Parts: sequence; C-alpha cells; structure tokens
Amino acid sequence: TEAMIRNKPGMASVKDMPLLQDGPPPGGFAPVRYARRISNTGPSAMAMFLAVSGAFAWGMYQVGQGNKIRR
Amino acid sequence: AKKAREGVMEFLLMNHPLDCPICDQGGECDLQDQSMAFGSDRGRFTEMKRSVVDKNLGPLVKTVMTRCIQCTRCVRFASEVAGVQDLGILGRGSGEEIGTYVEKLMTSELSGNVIDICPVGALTSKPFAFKARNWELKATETIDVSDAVG
Ligand code: SF4
Ligand code: SF4
Repeated sequence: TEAMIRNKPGMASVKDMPLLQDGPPPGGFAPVRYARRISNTGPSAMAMFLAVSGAFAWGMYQVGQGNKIRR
Repeated sequence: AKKAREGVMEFLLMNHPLDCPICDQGGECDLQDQSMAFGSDRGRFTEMKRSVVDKNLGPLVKTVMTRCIQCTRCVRFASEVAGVQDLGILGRGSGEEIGTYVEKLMTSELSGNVIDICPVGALTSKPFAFKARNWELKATETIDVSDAVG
C-alpha cells in the first residue's frame, strides 16, 4: 500500500507522492521578537522631582494665598 | 533465512482477509504472532484478495475458510489422529478450499481439537463463538472429569 492511499493520478513512480502536510509557508514566518523591549520613555529623574518641587513651590504659595483669603 | 521468512509471511498475509478484529482467535494466532515477530512490517499486495465461502462443519467448528492459509494441518489431523477422513484440500492453486466436499458435519468426536491444531482463526469453536478474547481468559491448569481418561 502507501501508493493507494496517496494517489496523485499519474506520477509514474512511488516517489512524487502528494505529501501535503502542515509547515511554515515558503520563506518562513516573520522575524519574531523575543527580547525585552520595555520603553523607558517616561519622565526622567528630573522633570519628576522638578514637577513635584515646582508644584510644591507654586502650590504651597497658593495654599498661603488661600490662607490669607480665608483669614 | 530471515528474508525467506519475510517472503513467505507476505504470501500468507497476501490473499488472507483482514478478519483479525472479527477473528475469534485474534490474540492467539500463529499468523499474527509470526507476522509481528518474523514477517515484514508492511505488505505490498494491493489487489483483490481471494475469498472463500464458509463451509458448514457442524455445531462445534465455526469455519471461515477465507482466513484459512491452506497449510493442510487440519486435513492431516482428521485423516490421521481423528482418523475419520472427512476434511479435504479440494481444488488447486489459490482456489484451494479446506473442508468436506459435500456438506458433512464432522461426525467424529475428537475433531474439536482441529481449532487448537489450526494455526489460523478459520477453524474456531462455534460454542466459543466470540464470547471472549485470548487475553481476557484467566487460565487454570485443571483436569477433566467427563470421561475416565482424565
Ligand atoms: S488468523 Fe485471524 S487473527 Fe490471525 S492473522 Fe488471520 S485473520 Fe488475523
Ligand atoms: S488447519 Fe486451519 S489454516 Fe491450516 S489448512 Fe486447516 S483450516 Fe486452513
């Protein structure tokens, strides 16, 4: 058998049997990423302290002015 | 020697029907255990196997002569040990058919042992029609008490 299970009309020979099974497409798949691409594009060490310090510098002045208005 | 054995076990399994699942002697088979041990793993015969009608050999020996390989063991057992001379190898070639040429129940006692003689399911106990399998049966080496031969 095995030439009556995989017919492929013609083929003249036991080789050239159909042989259609699963696999990667011709040319493989896309290059798959595996590294750790963690983007560190956030606020830096400064700009976070200076936003906090800047908020403290101006916002506490605003607390003071609000205390003046309340008084 | 091994190539000769594989050759012959291919011929035997060539015109032999795929009756192993429905064969009563499926597990306890010389043909199955010689093919799975000395015969080739594959068969190149992809054509029309020969088939043979089932002879009526009585209420003891269920007969499926298509499975039978025409090794002649039973036709010798009935002629010699059983001594009744009813079985025969009728015909020649692949058309060879083992059994009585006229419908003739094996009137001889001692002719139920042809099933153990038979290396193939073909001749099987009709009482033990299909009720069990060669692996389920737990065997005890008992004796017999029907007749005083023990
Ligand atoms: S005798 Fe029965 S079990 Fe053994 S190979 Fe033939 S069909 Fe299969
Ligand atoms: S013993 Fe069984 S296999 Fe051998 S010739 Fe007789 S019926 Fe056929």
